[PDB]
Amino acid sequence: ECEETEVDQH
Amino acid sequence: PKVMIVVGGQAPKAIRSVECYDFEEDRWDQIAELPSRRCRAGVVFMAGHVYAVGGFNGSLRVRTVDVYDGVKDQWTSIASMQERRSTLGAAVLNDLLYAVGGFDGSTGLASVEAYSYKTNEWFFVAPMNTRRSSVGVGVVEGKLYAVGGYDGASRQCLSTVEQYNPATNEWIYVADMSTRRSGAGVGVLSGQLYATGGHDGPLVRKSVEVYDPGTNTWKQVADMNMCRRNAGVCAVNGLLYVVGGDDGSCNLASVEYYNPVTDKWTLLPTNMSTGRSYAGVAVIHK
Ligand SMILES: [Cl-]
Ligand SMILES: [Cl-]
Repeated sequence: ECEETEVDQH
Repeated sequence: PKVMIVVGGQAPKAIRSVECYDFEEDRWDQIAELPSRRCRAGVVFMAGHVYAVGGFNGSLRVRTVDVYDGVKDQWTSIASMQERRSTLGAAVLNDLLYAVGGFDGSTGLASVEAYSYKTNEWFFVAPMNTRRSSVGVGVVEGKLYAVGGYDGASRQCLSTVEQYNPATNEWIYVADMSTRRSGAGVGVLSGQLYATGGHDGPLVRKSVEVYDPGTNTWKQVADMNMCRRNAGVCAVNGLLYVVGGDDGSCNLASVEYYNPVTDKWTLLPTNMSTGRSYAGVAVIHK
């Protein structure tokens, strides 16, 4: 999945 | 004579490094690194070892748990969680280690599971009312508090706080914070629950507010010296230490502690070797 954290994917 | 250790983190990617700070001598040294790259994990001190729960290895969200022996200086791996958890909160309550919230990372999590040193096993308990990623947790008077975080469902950073009673096995909302704090640094000092820093989107705060369980009210204290999110938090000897984190752009190598008596935040005379974010911290004896 995306490397970024969930809040930063936003 | 205690020592403070910092486990894993980002700098800027997942690392294995683990630094140690000697208070008596004021110095940072490297100790036994992690068996694997780990960041965004939950780090707690459960007598008398340090635990690294879940997290991110730079590529995958993990369910594994690693344990550190401060005498032999080595990491061993206990039972893995039922679910993969990253950016989760972890704490110890009634001889149980709770893993709270996190990221899947397909979806934010509201589930909570606990670990027993007796059976070496993880089991689910009552889930939270709101799913929380980038969440911080604290234990005050036999109660478990989940502070702020991020809700992927409503797509917003949270100001709500939930309380868990192990006796009744259910979560209830308490007093909301003065503002929305995701990835806040959460710790407990003198029976008071602290919510330090945090962020709402691109805005990183240096303000700190503290919760009183008796009165169910939040009150504001002194701002930190710097805006921090995703920092490591632990308390020792009446002082609440905040370690690393980032200002939304750069990971920090500075550490500052809070003195509730004087209402002051004081920087450590010696920064970390490498600036870290999403790194866990704990305090043991040398
Ligand atoms: Cl994550
Ligand atoms: Cl960053």
